Amino acid sequence: QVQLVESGGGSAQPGGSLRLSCAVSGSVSELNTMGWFRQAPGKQRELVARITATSDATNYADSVKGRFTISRDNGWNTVYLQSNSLKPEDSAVYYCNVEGAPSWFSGIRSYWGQGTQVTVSS
Amino acid sequence: ASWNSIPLEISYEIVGWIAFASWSISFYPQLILNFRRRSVVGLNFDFVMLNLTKHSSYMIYNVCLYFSPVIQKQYFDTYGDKEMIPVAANDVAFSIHAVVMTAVTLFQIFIYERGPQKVSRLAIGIVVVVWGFAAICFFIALPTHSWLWLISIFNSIQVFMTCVKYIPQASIGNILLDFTGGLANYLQMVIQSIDQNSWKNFYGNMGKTLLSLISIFFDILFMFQHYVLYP
Amino acid sequence: QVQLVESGGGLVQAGGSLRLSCAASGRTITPISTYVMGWFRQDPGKEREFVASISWNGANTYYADSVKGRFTISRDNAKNTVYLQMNSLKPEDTAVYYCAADPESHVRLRLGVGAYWGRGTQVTVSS
Repeated sequence: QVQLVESGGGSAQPGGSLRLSCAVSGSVSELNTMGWFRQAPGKQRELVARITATSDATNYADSVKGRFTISRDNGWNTVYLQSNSLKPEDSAVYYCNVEGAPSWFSGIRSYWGQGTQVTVSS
Repeated sequence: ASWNSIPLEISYEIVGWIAFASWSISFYPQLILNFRRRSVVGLNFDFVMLNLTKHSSYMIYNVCLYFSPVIQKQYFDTYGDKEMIPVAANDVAFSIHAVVMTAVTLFQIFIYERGPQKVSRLAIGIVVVVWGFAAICFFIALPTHSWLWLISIFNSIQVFMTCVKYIPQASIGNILLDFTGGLANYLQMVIQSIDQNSWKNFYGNMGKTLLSLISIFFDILFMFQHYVLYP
Repeated sequence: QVQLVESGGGLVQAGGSLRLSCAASGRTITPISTYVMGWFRQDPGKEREFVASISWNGANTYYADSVKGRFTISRDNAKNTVYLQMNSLKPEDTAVYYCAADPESHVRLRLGVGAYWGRGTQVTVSS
C-alpha cells in the first residue's frame, strides 16, 4: 500500500508564495506518476502538476503554468509543489497523488492523501 | 530428418529470423533509457522476475533439444525416428538473447535508483513455487536421465508464464511487433509440417505451439479492443 | 560419420550412357533414408559444381542447368543408394563425380556446403 502525507499551506496574500510537501510511504511493483490535484469548494478535481515516473517529464495545468513547480527528492520519497504568484482562484484543498501498481496482476492504482488547505485572499 | 523442398526450407528460415527480430528488438528501448537515466523507476519489478522465469525455462528446452544428441534420440524414441527436431536456430537465438537481456535488466535494477519499487509478495510466491516445482522435477529425472521429460516440464512452465503475461494485460507498433513474431513462429511450424507431411512437431514442441497461439489470440484481442470495441 | 561410396565411373563414347551409384552407410542419430542425397562434379583446377539432388521423400529433384533433361537422379531408401543415370553424354561431362549427402538441409546440399562427401569417381567422355 502507499501512504501519502501532505504538509504546508494555510493562508497567503495575492502575489505571495507557499511550498507544499508530500511524504511518500510504502511500495509498488511500478511507479507510474507523482502529482498534485486540487478541489475548490463545491467544484471538481483539477490536476495541477504531474511528474511521469518513466520519463521524468513534468506537466502542468494551463492556469498554473509558469507559477507552480512540481519537484522531488532523489529517492522518490517526497514530492513538492512550489506555489508562486498566488491568485485568489488558487484557493483549494491540495491533494498529493501517486499512481502505481501494487503487483503485475492488479493494474495501476491511484493513491491520494487527506489534503492541505491553501487559501489566497487580500 | 531433412528438408524435402528447397523453397519451403528457405521460407521457414526467413519467417524464423523475422520472428527472432520482431521479438528481440523490443528489449533495447527500455535498456537504453534505463542506462541513460541511471534508474529503473517505471519498470514493473514483478514482470522482470516472471520474465526471467519464462525466458530461462524456454531457453533450457530450446538449447537442450537443439544441441543434445542424447535428448534428440529421446525425442525420436517418443515421436518417431523420421521426425524433424521442432526447435529452429532462431528459437535458440531468441532464448539466449532474451535471457541475456533480462539478466542485464536485473543488473540495472540492482545498481540503479529503484525509488519506491519492490517485487510483490504474490510475484515472489509465484516464482518460488514454480522454481521449487522445477527443482522437484530435476531431482526426479536425474537418476533415470529423463531429459526429454524434464525440458518438456520447462516448456510447460513457459506456457504458464506466457498466460501470466497476457491474462492480466487484457503502442500499436509494439503490439504489431509482438503479433508479427507470434504469427512468424506459428507459420514456421506450419511450413515444417507441410514439408515433412507430419503434425507431430506441434506435440513435440507444444510450448512453441501455445506460446505462438496465446500471443496471436491475445494481440488480436487487444487490437480488437483498442480499435473496434471501445475507441 | 557417414561413408559415401561411388561406383560406375569409366570411359564412354560421346552420346552414350553411364549409370553411377552411391552407397551410404555409417553410425547415425537419424536414419540415412531421411538424408538429402546428391551429386557434384569437378574439372582439374575448378571448384566443385552442383549436378543433381533428391529429397528423402523422393518428390523433389534438383538439377544443374547444364545436365537438366539428360541426367536423372533417383534413390532407393531400402538400400541407402542414390543413382545418376547420365544419358546423351558430352565430352564436357568428363569430370570426377562426387556423391554428397546432408542429414537436414536441402539448401546446404544444393549450395555445396553439405556435410558428407564421397571420394569421387572419374567419368571420361571420348569423341
